[PDB]
Amino acid sequence: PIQLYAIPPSPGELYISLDAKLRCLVVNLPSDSSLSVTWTREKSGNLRPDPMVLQEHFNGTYSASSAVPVSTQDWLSGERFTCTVQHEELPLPLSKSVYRNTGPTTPPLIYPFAPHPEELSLSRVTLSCLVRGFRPRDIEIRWLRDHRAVPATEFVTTAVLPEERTANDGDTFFVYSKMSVETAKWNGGTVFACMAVHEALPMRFSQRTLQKQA
Amino acid sequence: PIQLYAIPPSPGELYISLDAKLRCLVVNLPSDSSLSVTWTREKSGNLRPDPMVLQEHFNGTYSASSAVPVSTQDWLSGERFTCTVQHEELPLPLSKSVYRNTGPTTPPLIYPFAPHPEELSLSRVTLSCLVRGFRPRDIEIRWLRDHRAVPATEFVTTAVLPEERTANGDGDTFFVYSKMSVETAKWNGGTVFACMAVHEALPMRFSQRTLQKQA
Ligand SMILES: *[C@@H]1O[C@H](CO)[C@@H](O[C@@H]2O[C@H](CO)[C@@H](O[C@@H]3O[C@H](CO)[C@@H](O)[C@H](O)[C@@H]3O)[C@H](O)[C@H]2NC(C)=O)[C@H](O)[C@H]1NC(C)=O
Ligand SMILES: *[C@H]1O[C@H](CO)[C@@H](O[C@@H]2O[C@H](CO)[C@@H](O[C@@H]3O[C@H](CO)[C@@H](O)[C@H](O)[C@@H]3O)[C@H](O)[C@H]2NC(C)=O)[C@H](O)[C@H]1NC(C)=O
Repeated sequence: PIQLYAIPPSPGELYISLDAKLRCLVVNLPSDSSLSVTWTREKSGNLRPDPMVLQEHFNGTYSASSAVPVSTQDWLSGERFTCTVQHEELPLPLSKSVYRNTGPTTPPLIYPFAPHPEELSLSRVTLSCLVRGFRPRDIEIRWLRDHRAVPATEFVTTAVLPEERTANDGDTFFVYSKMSVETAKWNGGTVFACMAVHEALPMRFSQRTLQKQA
Repeated sequence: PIQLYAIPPSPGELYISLDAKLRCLVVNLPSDSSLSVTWTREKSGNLRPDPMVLQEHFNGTYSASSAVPVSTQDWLSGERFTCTVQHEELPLPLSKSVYRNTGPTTPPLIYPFAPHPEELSLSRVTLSCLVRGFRPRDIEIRWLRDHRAVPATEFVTTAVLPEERTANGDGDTFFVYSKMSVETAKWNGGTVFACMAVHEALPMRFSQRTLQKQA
């Protein structure tokens, strides 16, 4: 029942910090008996994977994870990266590939919402952002407050879903993100921003500002 | 890998249509050979399961589902219900339990959003609803248009999540977001829409907010 997954980097690590890693996860290993996880890149050059990590599980199994740095330029070029697992119980090696989307691509539309008027009596108000119409589904949302990054613990973003069949090359997707802010700060004119990070955007990210209107 | 899932009744079934059912889903069945799905409860009383339903799939496997009517009162009571599956490939019976969360409750707050002004030049606009601040996490969202029900295929609601710690919210409060794309002409023409939340903590177990284009 050995399963192998090749996990793509997050849009944030690819397009904001440019320090992305590919990750390979192997599950349901009966042991590390002749276990090996190896990476291959399609083009000339080398890869330098991090040390592989073995975890024990309560269900009596083992999992192995291996991460490898990938440059954003290499990712964007369309290069394919392949992880392969060998094991005593594996008659044939298992491989999975990961690479930048080659299917249809469509940039996200970003719609910021100010607090509902009925929230303004409360000590905190909700700023939110609908991001929709995009392909592929991989997207990251970040927030800024007075031009500085907001910690992830201070907002929440919904898991990406296909849009309803009426909303519009296949499904498009959407996410919604919201951030509770102090009412005094909102009323004070602080500028906030919701940022989408997505491969189909001109510069790979775009932001829309929110600020109280006079 | 035969798997078993126990599925609670929805708030709509519990409070609106009053036809709640517990459901059991078995996946990856190689066959119906010696298949049996049985239910048990905690209090004295005979459960009356619906007949089992089987489906053959393209991936070669079979799935089975079993539904059992449950009264809203019995569900709200916190009684635990268990579905058990036996099959020739199972050395021992497989079981899962389902029951209501009986912790503290808090009613949702519903905030409807008209289309962003930038959407009005498109052929469709998005109506949406943020529903937040509630406990427990079980909730159902429905939409109406001119007092008529909108089919579930015409809108999407996000999977419920805990709110961020600053929200702030007992323990965690939860939120969902629901949106419905409508023809811009229907919005501009003055149709009255409504987003409705069904939740156990509301006085009448539901509440709604209307959305209509303003002058
Ligand atoms: C035994 O117990 C472990 C407990 O974790 C199970 O491993 C989990 O297996 C699932 C898939 O079967 C993994 O989900 C995967 O998540 C990645 C993203 O992280 C996603 O890309 C894949 O689609 C996949 O769904 C999960 O990560 C993994 N948990 C960990 C941390 O290793 C295992 O399945 C159990 N085996 C049995 C049958 O008892
Ligand atoms: C072969 O195809 C069938 C049908 O697509 C697959 O059956 C499905 O299996 C998944 C889980 O692996 C089920 O998802 C479950 O959905 C319930 C809905 O309440 C959810 O609560 C659970 O958390 C779970 O994720 C899915 O319902 C089930 N059947 C259907 C109708 O899709 C099956 O997995 C495939 N088998 C293999 C091994 O290829």
